Amino acid sequence: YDDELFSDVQDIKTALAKIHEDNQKIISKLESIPKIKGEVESIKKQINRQNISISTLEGHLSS
Amino acid sequence: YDDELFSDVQDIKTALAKIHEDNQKIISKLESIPKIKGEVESIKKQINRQNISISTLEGHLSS
Amino acid sequence: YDDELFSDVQDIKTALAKIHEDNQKIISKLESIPKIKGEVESIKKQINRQNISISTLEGHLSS
Amino acid sequence: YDDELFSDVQDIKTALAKIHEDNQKIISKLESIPKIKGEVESIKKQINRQNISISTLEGHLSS
Ligand SMILES: [Ca+2]
Ligand SMILES: [Ca+2]
Ligand SMILES: [Ca+2]
Ligand SMILES: [Ca+2]
Repeated sequence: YDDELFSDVQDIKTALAKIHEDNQKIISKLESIPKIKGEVESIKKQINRQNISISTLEGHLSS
Repeated sequence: YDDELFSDVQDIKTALAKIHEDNQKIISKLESIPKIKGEVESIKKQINRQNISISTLEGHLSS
Repeated sequence: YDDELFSDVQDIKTALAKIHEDNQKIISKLESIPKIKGEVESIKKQINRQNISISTLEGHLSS
Repeated sequence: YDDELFSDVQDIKTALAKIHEDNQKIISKLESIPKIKGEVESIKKQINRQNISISTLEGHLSS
């Protein structure tokens, strides 16, 4: 096991450890994606109820 | 093929397998991004129709 | 250069190529993030204009 | 340290450097995810206030 190859293998291991670390940082930042999807689907639902309220107001005014 | 180099190569392979695994976890979490974009574009569309309804209500009231 | 080490180095290269490929797939899926941010900021703007229209309708009714 | 193994180790290092570079590009693209979550939660809040305004307009009209 040559010292230089040993040193380069340790460099490869260090690089791999940094990539793994960065992947978990990525997975953490992706934790709020299902929160956003949920909130967006809730907004859509609230807007639909609102469209109905405005349509009811349109009816009650046309009298 | 030195045992120690063999053992370190297996460590490199294990690290690579974990990164690959984490990439698929990342790709899975990114599956709901086109759902969010679609929903957001739908909200915008519903809001525009709503703005028109409120503008119509403004007209029908000013009579 | 031992055949077995040669074969394992080629395995390492194949694994690396798959990870690189998966990163570009990830970057592609992340292309619609600035579209979503933009649309969301537009919705907020449209909602504010709407809140004003409803407040104007409240005033015109209280007469 | 065989020249061919040396050359392949340098290829492994180059591949690792490209993946690391791509991870930071990924982390950068993920910077606007907490902006989107925040804006979406703000929209929801504005919509709720709006639903109340329309409900108040419904009351003031039914008189
Ligand atoms: Ca070196
Ligand atoms: Ca070891
Ligand atoms: Ca093998
Ligand atoms: Ca080569």
